[PDB]
Amino acid sequence: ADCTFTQLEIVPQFGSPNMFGGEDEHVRVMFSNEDPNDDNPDAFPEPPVYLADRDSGNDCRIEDGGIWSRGGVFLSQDGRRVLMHEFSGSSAELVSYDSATCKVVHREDISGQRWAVDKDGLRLGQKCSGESVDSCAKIVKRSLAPFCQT
Amino acid sequence: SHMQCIVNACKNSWDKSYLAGTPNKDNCSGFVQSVAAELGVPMPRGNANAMVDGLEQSWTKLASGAEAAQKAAQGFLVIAGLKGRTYGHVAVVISGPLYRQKYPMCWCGSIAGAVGQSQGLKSVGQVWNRTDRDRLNYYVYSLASC
Repeated sequence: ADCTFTQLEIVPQFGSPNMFGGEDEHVRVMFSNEDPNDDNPDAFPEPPVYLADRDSGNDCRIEDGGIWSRGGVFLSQDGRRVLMHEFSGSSAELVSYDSATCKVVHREDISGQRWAVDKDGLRLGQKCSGESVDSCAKIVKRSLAPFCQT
Repeated sequence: SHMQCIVNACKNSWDKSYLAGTPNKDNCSGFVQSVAAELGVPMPRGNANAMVDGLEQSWTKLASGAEAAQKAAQGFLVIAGLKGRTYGHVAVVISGPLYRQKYPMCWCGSIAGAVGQSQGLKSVGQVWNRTDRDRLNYYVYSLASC
């Protein structure tokens, strides 16, 4: 029941100004960049996040949360879940959303931990040289099951 | 004399490790400790939560982010601070335009990653999220540094 998440690249979009997003077969994610003097942000503090469920056709807005890391958006293979890294100050959490409704499925507080998500799952690290989880003395696998709710 | 004592201290402090083995860019409390040490401003010991506890017990609080920026422009060390469940956050407020006409520019390290770090180019409202940024405390030292 352990679904697989894949990184979604978030890039400047054509059309409406200051929009950043990406899509795969199942879902399109869009953010607004409201930093007046930074055209290449690494994060998005202002909601809403726009989700388009390509299959059903529904568009919804995540109206609260953040700050959303630009490099921290992942899609489940079936398109039903969007996993997002969100931070505030020195705290951080991973949040899973239902792509059809924009409702929160699961949160996990990962404050203080280095982290990575890929084909193989979620890793959390302690005693680290730097930001990458591979710089850590100890890396633990963390279940993604509650995020998938497969 | 110039009024860049705060900014100079932030720049000089960025690449230091206040805590042995922990770069200040990755440790908000360490970065603030290094800045204060350079300015010779006494600072509560401990992690970010312990520092906020200490500042809350001793330093004057400013009414707004706008006032924080003005005080920083006047050469005062101003710490924006908010406790976390375990990992709190502290940042040095600097002079500059207010993000969303409210939130002052800042410097800070952050264990959250590069996204939470500011070398003066992010406001407190771009390091803390939309709810937390409206809960910030702005502590100002009793004396100016330049």
